[PDB]
Order: sequence, then structure tokens, then C-alpha cells
Amino acid sequence: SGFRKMAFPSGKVEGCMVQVTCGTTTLNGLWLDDVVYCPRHVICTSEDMLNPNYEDLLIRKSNHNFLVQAGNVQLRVIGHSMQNCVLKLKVDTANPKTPKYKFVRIQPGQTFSVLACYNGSPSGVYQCAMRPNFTIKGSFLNGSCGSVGFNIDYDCVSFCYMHHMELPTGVHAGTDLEGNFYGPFVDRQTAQAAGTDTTITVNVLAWLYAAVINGDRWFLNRFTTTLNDFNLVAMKYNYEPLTQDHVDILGPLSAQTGIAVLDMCASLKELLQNGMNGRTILGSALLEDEFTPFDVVRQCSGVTFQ
Amino acid sequence: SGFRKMAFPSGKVEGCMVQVTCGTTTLNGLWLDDVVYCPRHVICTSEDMLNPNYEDLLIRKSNHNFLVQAGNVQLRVIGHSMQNCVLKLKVDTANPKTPKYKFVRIQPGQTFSVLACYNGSPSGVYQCAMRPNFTIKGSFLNGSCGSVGFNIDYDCVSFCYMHHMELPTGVHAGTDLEGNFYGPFVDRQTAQAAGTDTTITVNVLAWLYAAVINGDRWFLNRFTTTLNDFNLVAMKYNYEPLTQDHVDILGPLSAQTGIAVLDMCASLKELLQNGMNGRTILGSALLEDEFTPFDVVRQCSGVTFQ
Ligand SMILES: *C(=N)[C@@H](NC(=O)[C@@H]1[C@@H]2[C@H](CN1C(=O)[C@@H](NC(=O)C(F)(F)F)C(C)(C)C)C2(C)C)c1cncc(F)c1
Ligand SMILES: *C(=N)[C@@H](NC(=O)[C@@H]1[C@@H]2[C@H](CN1C(=O)[C@@H](NC(=O)C(F)(F)F)C(C)(C)C)C2(C)C)c1cncc(F)c1
Repeated sequence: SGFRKMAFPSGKVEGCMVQVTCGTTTLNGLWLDDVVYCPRHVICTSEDMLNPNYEDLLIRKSNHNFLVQAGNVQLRVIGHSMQNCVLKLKVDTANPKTPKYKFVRIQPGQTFSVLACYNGSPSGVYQCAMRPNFTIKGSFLNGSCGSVGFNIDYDCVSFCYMHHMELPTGVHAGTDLEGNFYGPFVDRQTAQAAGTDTTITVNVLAWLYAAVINGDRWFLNRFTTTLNDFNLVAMKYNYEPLTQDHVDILGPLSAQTGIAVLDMCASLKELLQNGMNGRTILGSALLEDEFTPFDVVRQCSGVTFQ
Repeated sequence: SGFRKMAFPSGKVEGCMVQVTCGTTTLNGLWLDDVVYCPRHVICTSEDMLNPNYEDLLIRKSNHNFLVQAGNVQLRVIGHSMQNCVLKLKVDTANPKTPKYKFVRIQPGQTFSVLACYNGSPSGVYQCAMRPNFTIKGSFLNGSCGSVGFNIDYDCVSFCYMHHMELPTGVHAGTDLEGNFYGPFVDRQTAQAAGTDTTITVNVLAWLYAAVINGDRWFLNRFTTTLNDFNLVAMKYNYEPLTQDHVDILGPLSAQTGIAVLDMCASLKELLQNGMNGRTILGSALLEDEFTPFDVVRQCSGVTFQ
């Protein structure tokens, strides 16, 4: 038992982290086979970042302008190209630690592990959700750009996120590994801002089920509600709509606990309207929305990776 | 910026996790050099666990009674011995992935990363604190025994915890890697229970400093307090005493924020007496005590590992 904001074991990703230097800018790259992926803004000077023409900026670069450090071993860059907002640095060595991997783009509301990295050196790992507004509430300091987010299914690393920037509210924006930003963010120095977020309702419900599985039951009730009536409450508390597909996805957790999804919705409704009256759920005094139903099943049933 | 309950990158530990089977019991072992460490209760049957004489139980075992699975490669056990509550299985192969490591015993209030494991396969990683009552609020399912807790300093893994059991409140008890339990727990089936816990005051203060560093300032005030007057409040809210050494340890965070430690204590005092009035700190509506000052400095300054 117990419930922790659990990340995937990071080893498979640690073996792909490299340091990419261009000019005075050092950031992280992801070394898979003979390509190193990194944020294209690595090529930018401070003033470049004001209004960069990346095609212009990149045509003025050479392979030798990119230093790739894989631990204490330099990789020779033999090609460079831009794919959307990522750079692809072709190197003369295939990473012998390349895991089986996929480049997947995730949905807001889904979770992933982040291996926060500095100078190509992994610093820590933690679990994030993609917010409905396509930001992530990460933990990133200067030099963290190019750190990647990922999930692991058995032995395959699904890379879904690479860090590009911190928005003014302290939240983070980045791309998938094809270089396409999550959300309406750009890798230049605009006044861009996160914009309004919502709470991930299906995840809160999942987490309430995790709570029940772990013996927190005080928020349960005999009440039930209809999906429409719940969604009327969800909307008022800035929760996103619950769909029938969310209900279906919660089926296994509902079956395991014997609490009908709509009964849990009634509990959530009460929690939203009454708050928690000084009590806690799974050690939180807030409704937690960064665990998916999958995360709950994984942690309250016990799947591993290899 | 941002603040996440961050674990160390787990790769170095992942390479040490093996599966140990004895009889029908399968659990995790830690494979370092040519020794596999695992909970000694691996040798126990269900009825053995009632009142086990481990010396008797172990003398009746042979090397061939221990199957060690390192991934999909079996390790040949060539020796076994008991060290307190851990078994040391000597195997004929030194783990080629053995990191530089130490066996350290931590203090209540200190934190570590847990690589939760099943059948020798790492499942997830998360950050724990050793509670004042020597339990940890982990996330462990059946088969997690032998999963280890650790910290990483540059390239050296300091193993500090190996999981042995879940107590009735859903918290977890285990040993250091010399096999000595943390706290007054035993690897047998008694009615043992966690016993009373306290909140780790210096950690809460550290986390308040992390909050300030991250722009949460609403809980600040011009007030100050004396250490004795703060500790009078701490005691009443079941917080553990703040020592001058804690104050000293908070020095760097105090210098970085310009908030005197005793001023932060005054803020904590107000938070304890008034609660938080619907506001949050670093995304929590509770005072968080599982970040040490070190964890805060590490995450709000940016140290890596290699
Ligand atoms: C990564 N090493 C670092 N981030 C950057 O260098 C990004 C890159 C350049 C500037 N930048 C920012 O994150 C900035 N944000 C913005 O300009 C924004 F508000 F998002 F529009 C700063 C650092 C000024 C907040 C790009 C926008 C392409 C970095 C990443 N994460 C956290 C950090 F503290 C630093
Ligand atoms: C690990 N694979 C599993 N834990 C055990 O097998 C421990 C070992 C045997 C029984 N045990 C327990 O954790 C039990 N606890 C107690 O007897 C206690 F309350 F602590 F006294 C059970 C599982 C009945 C709660 C030892 C006590 C030596 C395990 C570990 N962590 C979580 C799990 F769900 C299971």
C-alpha cells in the first residue's frame, strides 16, 4: 500500500543524456542511435532570442559549432538539421545505450517522468502531468533545457517531452521529440504566458480511487449523481468535463473498489462544494489531479519494466 | 523554478536489482560486487514468520535453495550468510554494473530515493523521508521487499534502506544495508505498529524557503520569534524541536532569501496557529516536511550526479 508520485526508473534515459554546447550556450541533448536531439534555441544568442530566424541562424552554423559531450567523451557532429523546434545533430557514434524507444506526443492530462538534467548530467527524476493548458509544473533551473519527459512500457521508452523554456508563472513549456510545442508557445522571447488551466477531473477521480484502495474512505457517501449533474458542478469549479470515456476508463478502479464511478463523482462533488474540513486524502489537503487511472492501477496493482 | 518531490536518477541502482527466490517466496535483492543482499525473511514460510528462529531456519538452507535472477540470467549462489536482518548471498559473478557505493544509515528526517522493485525488475522511483518514528511512507506492494532506498552524491550511491515489511497503518519498515532495522521493528509477524510520529520542523522550514525562492511569499511577515518561543509552539503542534544546529543548517537558505531563520519560524508559527486560510504553498495545502534543507538547496541551485 501507499501512494507516491512515482516516476519511471530513469536509467534507460540517463544513458541517452548528453551535453550540447553551441557558442556559450550549454544545454542537454538526447542521444539516440547516431542523432542528438536538443532544443534548437541552443544556436541562439541572447539577442537572437528576441526575434530569431532559426533557418537563418542555422544556415550560419557548421557541424564544428556543436560540441556534444557524452559524459567525459566528446561526440563528433557530422551533420545538423532542424526539425521544427528541435535540432537533430547527426554524430559519428550510435549511442550503445540506446533503449528501445518511441517518440509519442501525449495529451493534456497524461503523466510522464522527467529526468531533469544539467550539462548532460541527470540531476533528478520526478513525475509530471501535461496540464490542460499544455504547460507542465516542472522543476527546472537554468541549463535544464533539453531534459526529456518519458514513459516506459515494459522495455520501450516513449519520449514525449523535451524542455524548452520557463514561462513567467514558473511553469514550463516544451515540445514533443519531433520538435512541436505542446500548446501555443514559441521558442522566442515574447510575453507569452500559460493561460487558463483546469483541473484534470478524471485524474482526481482516479486518485480518489487510489485513496479508497489505500483505506481513505471518509469522503465516500451513499449519494450518487448523474454525469450531467456532476459536469455542471465540474464546470463551476474549473474542472474539466468528465466524459463517458473517462467513466469507462475508471471502470477497473470502480470494479476493484466497488464504488460506482458516478458515486465517486458524487463524492468529488461534495469535496468541491464542502472542501475537506481539515481532513486529508493520501496525505494531501488538496484534490490531486496528476495521477491518471493508469498510474493508479500501476501503483495499486504492481507493474514493472525491463 | 518549480519544486517537485524529486528522486535521484535511479539507473545506477537499477543495475543492481536482482530477483531472489527461496522456496515459494520471491523478492528483490541488491547485487553489488559478488554479493546479493536481500531481506532474510526470504527464507521464511508463512508459518515460519509467526516466530522464526532465523539461525535455525538458515542452517537448514543450502546455496542451491537460493535462486538469484539477474534479469534473464541466473546467478549461481556459492555462499550464504546472515548479517542481522539481511541475507548475504555470495554469487559467482561480480555485478559488472556495481556503482561506487556506500552503506550509510540515515537519520529520521533525512530523505532518500526508493527504487520500488518487483521480481528484481524496477517499477518506479520516488522520494521518501525517514519519519521521526523510523517508518517511511512508501509505496510498496507484495513482492517489493528488498527494494532499496538510496542517495547519490556525485557518482557514489549511498544505500540507506532496504524494504522489509508494511506495518498495519500502511507505512513501511526496513533496515539499513547492514540489516539493522530502522526503529523498533522486527522481521516477524507481531502486532507491531508505527507508534507516534512528529513533523520534521527543520524540513518544513526548508520547504518554506523553497516556497519563497519560488515566489510564494504570502505566509511571510515582519514578525519574528525566539527559538524557545517557537519550540513552545512546535511542541504543541507535534512538531519536533528546532535546534540551533537546524537554524545553522538553514543559514544558506536564509541568506539566499534574506529571511532570517527565526522570521521563518514566526511564519511557521502563524501557519500552525492560523492554518493557511484556503491558500497553498508550492502546490500544497499542507505543511510539507519531506524536503531537507539539502534537498531544497539542491533543487533551488542545481547539482547533478555522474
Ligand atoms: C534552459 N536551459 C532555460 N530556458 C531557456 O533558455 C529558455 C529558452 C529561451 C529563453 N528561455 C526561457 O525559459 C525564458 N522564458 C521565456 O522567454 C518565456 F517566458 F517562456 F517566454 C526565461 C529563462 C527568461 C524564463 C527560450 C524561450 C527558447 C531554463 C529552462 N527552465 C527553467 C529555467 F530556469 C531556465
Ligand atoms: C514484501 N515482499 C512484503 N512484505 C513482507 O512479506 C513482510 C515481511 C514478513 C511479512 N511482511 C509484511 O509486510 C506484513 N507485515 C507485518 O507482519 C507487520 F505488520 F509489519 F508486522 C504484511 C504484508 C502482512 C502487512 C515480514 C514482516 C518480515 C510487502 C512489503 N510491503 C508492502 C506489501 F504490501 C508487502
